[PDB]
Amino acid sequence: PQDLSEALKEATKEVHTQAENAEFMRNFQKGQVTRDGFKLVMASLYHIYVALEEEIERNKESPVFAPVYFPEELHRKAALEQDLAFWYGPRWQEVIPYTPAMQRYVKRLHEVGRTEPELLVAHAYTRYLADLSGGQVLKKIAQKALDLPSSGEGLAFFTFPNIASATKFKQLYESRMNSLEMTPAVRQRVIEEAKTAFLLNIQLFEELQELLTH
Ligand code: HEM
Repeated sequence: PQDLSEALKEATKEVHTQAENAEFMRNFQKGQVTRDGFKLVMASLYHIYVALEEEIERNKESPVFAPVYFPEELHRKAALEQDLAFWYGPRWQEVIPYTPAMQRYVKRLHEVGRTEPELLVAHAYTRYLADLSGGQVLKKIAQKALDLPSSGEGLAFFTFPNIASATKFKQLYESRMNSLEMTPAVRQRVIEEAKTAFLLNIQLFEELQELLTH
């Protein structure tokens, strides 16, 4: 539709299905997930969020992003640090992996926040609404499949403490996105960058699948 939030959903319908068919993702979707597979996903999320959040901070005051700037409600770096310390130990920062697919995703994030900030919204939208929408089912799948100790840590990433209602926050977020002022050219590029975002994820899964089954 005419609303960007609406245009984005319809346009990425295909890549979303593709992301779904991602072996690593479909397996996870079916419960087929191992500690090592999970650990790789968390390290992956950590590098992605460090880059994303780093770029969001860089453009927080820009009209092309300010409306969707939700630091308290959305930041994930801290939660992931808390999770990685659990999954990788006190020296997690020295052992977590940083694979080519992770780097490639990080690279496009920085390229966007630095040279194409008007498109950062596409990446924030893809990531945040992805993690906010399916986060619970995946977390749920995780604790049941991972059978982790009652340590009380490792899954903080999946809980957005500063968000009482995901559905309501989503409405607010979509409204903020639609409040953004952009020309048809930029809107087309943002739509296209959303797809690029899914593709980067899809290639990430593919890689983590090649790594896990080796
Ligand atoms: C097998 C895996 C997946 C399943 C079954 C799944 C399922 C869904 C479902 C049913 C929705 C709710 C639709 C809505 O109310 O808007 C949703 C929304 C969404 N998903 Fe996924 N998803 C999966 C993987 C992913 C991945 C890998 C990403 C991207 C990294 C992603 C990004 C999104 C986004 C951005 C939305 C927001 C849609 C909107 O604009 O309203 N999903 N997903």
